[PDB]
Amino acid sequence: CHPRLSLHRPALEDLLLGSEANLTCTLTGLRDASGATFTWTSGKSAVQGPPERDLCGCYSVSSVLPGSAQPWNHGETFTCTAAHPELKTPLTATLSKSGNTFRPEVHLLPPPSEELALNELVTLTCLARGFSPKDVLVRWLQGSQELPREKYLTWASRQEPSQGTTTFFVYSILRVAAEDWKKGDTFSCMVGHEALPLAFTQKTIDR
Amino acid sequence: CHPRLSLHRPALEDLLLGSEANLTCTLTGLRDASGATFTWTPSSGKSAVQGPPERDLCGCYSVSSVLPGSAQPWNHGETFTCTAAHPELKTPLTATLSKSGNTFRPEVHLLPPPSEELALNELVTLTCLARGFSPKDVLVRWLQGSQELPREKYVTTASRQEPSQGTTTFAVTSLLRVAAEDWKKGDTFSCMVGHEALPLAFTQKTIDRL
Amino acid sequence: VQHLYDIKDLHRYYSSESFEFSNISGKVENYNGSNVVRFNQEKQNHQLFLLGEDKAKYKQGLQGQDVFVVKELIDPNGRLSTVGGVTKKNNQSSETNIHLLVNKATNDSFLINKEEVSLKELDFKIRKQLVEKYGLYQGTSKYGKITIILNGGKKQEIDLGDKLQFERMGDVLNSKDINKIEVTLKQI
Amino acid sequence: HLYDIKDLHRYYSSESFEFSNISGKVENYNGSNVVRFNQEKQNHQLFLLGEDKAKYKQGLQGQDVFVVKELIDPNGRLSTVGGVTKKNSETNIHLLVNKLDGGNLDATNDSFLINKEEVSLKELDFKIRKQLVEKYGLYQGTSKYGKITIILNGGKKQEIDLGDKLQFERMGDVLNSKDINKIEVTLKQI
Ligand SMILES: *[C@@H]1O[C@H](CO)[C@@H](O)[C@H](O)[C@H]1NC(C)=O
Repeated sequence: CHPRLSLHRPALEDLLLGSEANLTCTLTGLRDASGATFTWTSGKSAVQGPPERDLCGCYSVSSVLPGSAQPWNHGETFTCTAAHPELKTPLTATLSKSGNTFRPEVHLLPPPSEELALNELVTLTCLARGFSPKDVLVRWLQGSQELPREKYLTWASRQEPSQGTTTFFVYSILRVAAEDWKKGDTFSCMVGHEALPLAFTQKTIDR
Repeated sequence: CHPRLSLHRPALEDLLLGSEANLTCTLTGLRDASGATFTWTPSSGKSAVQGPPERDLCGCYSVSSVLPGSAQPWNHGETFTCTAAHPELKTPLTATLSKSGNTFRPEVHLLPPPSEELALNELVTLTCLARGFSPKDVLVRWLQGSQELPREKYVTTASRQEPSQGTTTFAVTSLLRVAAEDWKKGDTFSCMVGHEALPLAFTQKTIDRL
Repeated sequence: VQHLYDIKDLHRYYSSESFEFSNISGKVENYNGSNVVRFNQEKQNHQLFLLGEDKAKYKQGLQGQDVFVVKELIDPNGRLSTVGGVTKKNNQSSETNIHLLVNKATNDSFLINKEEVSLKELDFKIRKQLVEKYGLYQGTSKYGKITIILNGGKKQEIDLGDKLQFERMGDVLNSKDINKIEVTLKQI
Repeated sequence: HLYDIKDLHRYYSSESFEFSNISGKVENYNGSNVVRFNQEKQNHQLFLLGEDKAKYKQGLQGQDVFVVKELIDPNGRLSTVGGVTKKNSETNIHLLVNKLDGGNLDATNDSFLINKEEVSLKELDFKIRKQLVEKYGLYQGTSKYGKITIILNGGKKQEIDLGDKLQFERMGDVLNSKDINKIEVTLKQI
């Protein structure tokens, strides 16, 4: 077992849609998940959670720092030092909300002409690109009604080919009934990203 | 450290574009990686080659046997069984794999750039979509005219399972960004998709300003 | 450098419904680093973003102000996101009938209800009239200019090629200070 | 609808090759039987998918091949399907084309050549369609549908729909030139 310390940013889903958000400092690789102490950078009281195995045996413990949305969004730099008897010198991890952010360019693409001729299902494609950091949300609406997650597929945020600064992209395909598309009702891809002015943006499409 | 045996299929890129595709049998979770014996079935191809000990994702040792020249029996439908013996095993472990038989070919679609980008006269995004296929493994290449583009200039997403209404199928998108002036001038761009269910292994969709 | 590919979006936005709410109150909150004010009106949750000088002016929040809202979108939680459009809690009110000259020449008019009006409301109401009676954001009609001419010769201009910029929606004007409005529709 | 008219125009206007005296062992590629051969500084991949999979079970040993490119794969190999004919002079085959000149039915007598006795359906289909493309506006604008009908001495007949590329499994079918009686084409007006 080889103790490792990693600190995790607040989930974008919580920042933009939750009423709470937390940073999570995890210490993985523990043969005996006892006597782990976390202490950080002077706010609210951080809750440790229970021990837990990781992969290939071994254990791990985490410390969530509740109610961190506002400090995170203000530009605060967090530091988490974890002390344990299975490491020599307590390990440290720093993290702060990112500068050098870029808004996603959001596009929603019509179905391929071939699929329109098939007349069964048609594929709508949403593309968000040019954004950083890679964390992003994608939701779908038909008309003004949000579609359940189970009716579309969102790929992982991946780095773009670029000579220069790093940007990310994400695709999402929603397949709908050809009749719905041809009868003329709208479809919308909604994208959440911390660099957007209103946190969310939307593109809408129809024939 | 806990020993585990895994039998991995031949890479699609080797089956469709290489001379030498092979199966890999890996014994992970070893405390001492020497002393492993691998017995392959069918036993009528090139010799198996056991690799040097390797570290796995937790400080344990890993050793793998590759069965080269496997493309012929793999495509014939033979099932491969790999048996591994090791002092750290009470009894030998067995893993079995064969080429899938319930397969579906991809529906390949090349989508034009978003209207907005056609106003920027900078770069425009072309999107290749391959969907409805099984198994997951797929290859995607891009061409401009009749010239293959290097993969530094497009990014293909991982193959993922589609929202299903019974049968499992997968989908991939690939993003190629080209100069707007190339696109407006009339050049054609092709997505080339490789998949074992495709009649000729490869298929191609081509696009230009209609 | 100028195109017609976003015509449907502009037409949808400036033909959509607006709301003029009175006596709105709410405290300021941090949302994604932004200053927002959430309030419920007509059984609908709103999320007002304060992004221009309206950010500095409503540090505490809204304490009974008038708000001109336009749906930017309804987020996954059901909140209507709207930008700017806050004018002061006023104990005085009067009518200003504003002459609106539209050049493509046609005399129109535009009735304002309050003594302090938001540039957002002026922009949105003028454009909606242009969309519904003068063909704006239809066919090849997109570009042009709104010129708000103030008493004394000062002018304030809005380009029709894009939505009003979020940072300008919190700017306000004294209705009495408006002399007239001229619009020029430059079509192809 | 007409969504693939350009794919059909590219295919049936592309360059075809008539090779003779081709030999090659059958290899397994992606589970199918292929024969690879080099002609005119070009590597070819011939797919045997019809009944020719059984006909040429060993491979080729001097047969004639009519090559049409489905695609050039990333290794530079031209992939082609069927078109194999026997290992053992020109004939001019005549062709009636029924087109619609606005409001007039215009029947044209046309023809094309072949250099073999036993000829493959792939060759006949491709050559017919190429002249329909070149001289009659097929797979331009709105012209995509219609039928090629090949009548044979005695009455036997074979049809080919123009709305679809010829089926891969029908590219190993073969005929005798001398047994062809009529070949009539109707260009359906959409
Ligand atoms: C901390 O935030 C993560 C983010 O997804 C969430 O899954 C978890 O339940 C939260 N836990 C606490 C104690 O706040």
